[PDB]
Amino acid sequence: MVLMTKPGTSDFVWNGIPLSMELNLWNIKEYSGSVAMKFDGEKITFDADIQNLSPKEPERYVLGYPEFYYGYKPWENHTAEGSKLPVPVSSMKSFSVEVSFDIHHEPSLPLNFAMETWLTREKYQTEASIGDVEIMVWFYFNNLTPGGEKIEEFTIPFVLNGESVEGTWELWLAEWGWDYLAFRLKDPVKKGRVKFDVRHFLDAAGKALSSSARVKDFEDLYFTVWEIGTEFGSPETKSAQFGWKFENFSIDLEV
Ligand SMILES: OC[C@H]1O[C@@H](O[C@H]2[C@H](O)[C@@H](O)[C@H](O[C@H]3[C@H](O)[C@@H](O)[C@H](O[C@H]4[C@H](O)[C@@H](O)[C@H](O)O[C@@H]4CO)O[C@@H]3CO)O[C@@H]2CO)[C@H](O)[C@@H](O)[C@@H]1O
Repeated sequence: MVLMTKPGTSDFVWNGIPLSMELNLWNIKEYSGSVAMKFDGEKITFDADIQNLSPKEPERYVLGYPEFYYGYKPWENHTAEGSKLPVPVSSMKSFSVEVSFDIHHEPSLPLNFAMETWLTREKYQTEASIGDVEIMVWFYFNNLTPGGEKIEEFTIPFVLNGESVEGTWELWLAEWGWDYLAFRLKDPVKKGRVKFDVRHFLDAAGKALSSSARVKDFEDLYFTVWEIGTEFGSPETKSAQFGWKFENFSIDLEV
């Protein structure tokens, strides 16, 4: 049983898979109230009821990203032992990720249910910079838009509640200190079960970045991690009540 009630990181093992969970309030300067993240062997849950919020940097827009992840998160220079990542993008034949989720939140709160990876030039960087790429996949959003601008749409299949469907995904792109790409599902899902192959998003990102002057040799980058969580808040958010539950998690990485 893992229980955290303040920002921090703990490793755990779920269905035989080594993982890290981070009660991540990375852009919050100060807060009052409670946060609690728990793994009990069957599910990971997160709940927050916080007030007196202010951002460390309003230019980054969101306030936090409570999440769990598989692999090496560059910003925290951390990976649980036993992960198959990082591996070069070119060595990934397929990477299926499956998870059930139930997300709740007060109506006005900016929030998403987003998964992501960081593709870096070296295997164990401690930050992303020019030449690196952040790729997100958003299954749900409320009062929150990705960064950058919407440039394209892609039709990418996934299995929703056990049924294969064709999702329509908008691709937003931004050139900041690193390249940011976010694929946002046009029909957001707040609760359900999803299974998909991360390779389809890598393939679409490689194409979208094929003419970039910043990103070179996309397939030689290292696919470092796979994070699953909920970003939340905006620079005007003063209090936040929300939570989530993740269950039935599995992955199949073919390298
Ligand atoms: O930086 C170190 C820190 O990173 C954390 O990971 C962050 C990424 O750094 C961050 O790029 C990403 O957040 C995006 C978010 O998806 C967008 O919704 C938001 O969009 C804004 C945009 O910025 C505005 O220009 C526009 O007008 O409005 C939209 C919203 O409507 O842009 C942000 C930029 O932050 O999210 C990742 C997770 O939060 C790591 O988790 C942490 O450990 C690191 O310390």
